[PDB]
Amino acid sequence: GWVWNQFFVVEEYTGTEPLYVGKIHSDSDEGDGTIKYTISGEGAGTIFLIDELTGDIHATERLDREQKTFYTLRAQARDRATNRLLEPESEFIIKVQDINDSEPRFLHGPYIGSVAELSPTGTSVMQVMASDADDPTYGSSARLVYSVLDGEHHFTVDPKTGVIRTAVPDLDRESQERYEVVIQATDMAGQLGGLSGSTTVTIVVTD
Amino acid sequence: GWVWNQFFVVEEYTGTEPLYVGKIHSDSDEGDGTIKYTISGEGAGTIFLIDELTGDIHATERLDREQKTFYTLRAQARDRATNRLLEPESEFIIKVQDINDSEPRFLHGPYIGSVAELSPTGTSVMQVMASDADDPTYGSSARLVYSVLDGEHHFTVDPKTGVIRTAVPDLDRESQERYEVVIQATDMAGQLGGLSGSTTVTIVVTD
Ligand SMILES: [Ca+2]
Ligand SMILES: [Ca+2]
Ligand SMILES: [Ca+2]
Ligand SMILES: [Ca+2]
Ligand SMILES: [Ca+2]
Ligand SMILES: [Ca+2]
Repeated sequence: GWVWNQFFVVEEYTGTEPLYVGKIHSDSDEGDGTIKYTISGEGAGTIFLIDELTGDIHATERLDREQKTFYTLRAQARDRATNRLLEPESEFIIKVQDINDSEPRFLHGPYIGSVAELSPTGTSVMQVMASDADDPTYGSSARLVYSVLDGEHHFTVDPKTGVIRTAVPDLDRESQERYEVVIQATDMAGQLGGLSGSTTVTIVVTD
Repeated sequence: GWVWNQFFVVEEYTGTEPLYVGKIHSDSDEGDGTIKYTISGEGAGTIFLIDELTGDIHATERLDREQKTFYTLRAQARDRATNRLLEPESEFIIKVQDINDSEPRFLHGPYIGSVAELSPTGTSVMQVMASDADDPTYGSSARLVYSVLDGEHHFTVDPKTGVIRTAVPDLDRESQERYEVVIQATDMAGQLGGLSGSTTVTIVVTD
């Protein structure tokens, strides 16, 4: 069947006034105040507070999807005069939504490789893989694009794979044996506003 | 029973990235892509757009609660190869939540009242009622507070009922027969950041 028992909440909420999660409600509620809505479970009475009359739920402190992706709660509908149930206690999930708040990070450094001297232009040297803690299944918050600096005219980098390639063929080891190239990974598919990380890759020329 | 088939969307959203409304989903979804989620009804395919792969719904334009408070839609789950649905098309509502973006306005103004000369201090003259197009059932966005301007020491106004009253007992008609008093209604229960409107009330001293 269709899945409806859910609420969505943005993570890392910036406002002062509590964030509105939603509203649990019973189709028996005629709108007179005889029903008492109460919640329980993860974050109940701490993170999420409910208005026992209206059913409105609010988040009182910010949420982090990289820490916890969903909260499982239960909802009860009491009679305000007798505190007895008018609806079965029902599980409902609060899904916290991803935002691009995780920068790309090169976690496997120091990155060092080697390539033979006088190699052809386009020779695969090594590969670097940055990581992004955001949600890859929703939006480009974790879709990365690798690049070099504009003032780097010895090597290039594939944009989406991050494999380093030589940009010049006349690399004689005697003139200069060691190069330090910086690589940049940017999320949001490289569009402006995308977060970025960087690493220093040392590449050394062999015979 | 519990009402769950709903999504909540804040009105007057100004940002660039489309707003996330929610996600329709079938527990029959094995997560392989053989499912085609589609939307119909109010705002379907124009205001609200859906991702057929995941089911995520987005709002493509700013919403206005004072224009429309909720949108009634239908959700379908088709098979990607046969276009025969595996769940009955289910109605679901997108309720747009209120923000304090409507100023108080005196719509039955500007009218006129009377008070007998030499009346005691605190004599009820008349009542003024401002209106607020925001949601009165949620927040103080429509809870108003009436007030006078600084340096108005002839009449007062109750902050909650808005009934004007004499502030002085020495109202001699011969000395001054007519007063133009300004009344101001402010929402958010008067707290800073509350919107305001005003009207000019002519009060006249009688015998
Ligand atoms: Ca986070
Ligand atoms: Ca990111
Ligand atoms: Ca994130
Ligand atoms: Ca509006
Ligand atoms: Ca208002
Ligand atoms: Ca409003």
